[PDB]
Amino acid sequence: TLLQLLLGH
Amino acid sequence: SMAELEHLAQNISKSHLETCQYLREELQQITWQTFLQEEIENYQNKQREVMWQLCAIKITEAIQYVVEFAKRIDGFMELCQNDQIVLLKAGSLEVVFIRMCRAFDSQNNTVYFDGKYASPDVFKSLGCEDFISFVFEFGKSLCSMHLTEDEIALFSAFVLMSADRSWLQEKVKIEKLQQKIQLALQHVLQKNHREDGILTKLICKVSTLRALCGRHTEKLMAFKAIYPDIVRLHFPPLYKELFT
Ligand SMILES: CC(C)=CCC[C@@H](C)[C@H]1CC[C@H]2C3=C(CC[C@]12C)[C@@]1(C)CC[C@H](O)[C@@](C)(C(=O)O)[C@@H]1CC3
Repeated sequence: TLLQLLLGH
Repeated sequence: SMAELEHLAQNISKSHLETCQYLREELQQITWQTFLQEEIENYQNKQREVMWQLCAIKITEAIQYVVEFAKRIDGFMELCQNDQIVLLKAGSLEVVFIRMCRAFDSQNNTVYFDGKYASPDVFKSLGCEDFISFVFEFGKSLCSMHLTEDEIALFSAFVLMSADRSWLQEKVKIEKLQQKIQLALQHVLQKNHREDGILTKLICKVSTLRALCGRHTEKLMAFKAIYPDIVRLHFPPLYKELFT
């Protein structure tokens, strides 16, 4: 989620 | 080919150098920069939950640099979105512990923490001296191998690209990338005139790494079970997200 954001997903 | 392994190593090497918080040589230079007894006592006077929150902040900042490390590895970006997340969930803290060896004084058993080199006594209030001792043990062991930055980079990428994590979808593609990373690591280690027993020593460390991360996970989940509002309200979102 935040990880998804940071990865540019 | 040999050229392909050299390119792979260069990609991973540059990603690491770009995403390390501190220069290796700078960290090694200031091992004399240690917490004074008064500063140590200050940390020791913090209540367990407060000291943990401080530590989670530091861990999470380190993890943000690891996420960026991964993003700059071309092989990692080629993976599907699901697998990227799975790998980072399971592997980011492993990379943090490897990176710790860059900021560790193996002669004096100290680690660079909150601006100075800290003994295990700095972490007294966490109430888990056995876990802390294990962390310092891993640091001292790895730091005494005197790995180059490129060797650290490839070893970091190797543990991140573990094809045996649960819930992975492109197992075959990840296995291929990990095998190539390991061949590149072997090549670099040989080039730096390391004995052939160097790589098998590193492979053994992987088990230790997982055990370390295993302890951290079970500790955090126990903390969350008893103190759910503290975790939800006061711990970093990325930290909660990756580990709980
Ligand atoms: C119960 C808990 C959370 C225990 C953890 C406590 C201890 C072991 C833990 C809390 C904070 C954490 C930490 C590192 C690894 C372990 C350690 C010290 C290192 C040194 C790794 C390398 C990074 O480059 C660097 C320098 C950074 O982010 O600047 C950090 C600094 C902060």
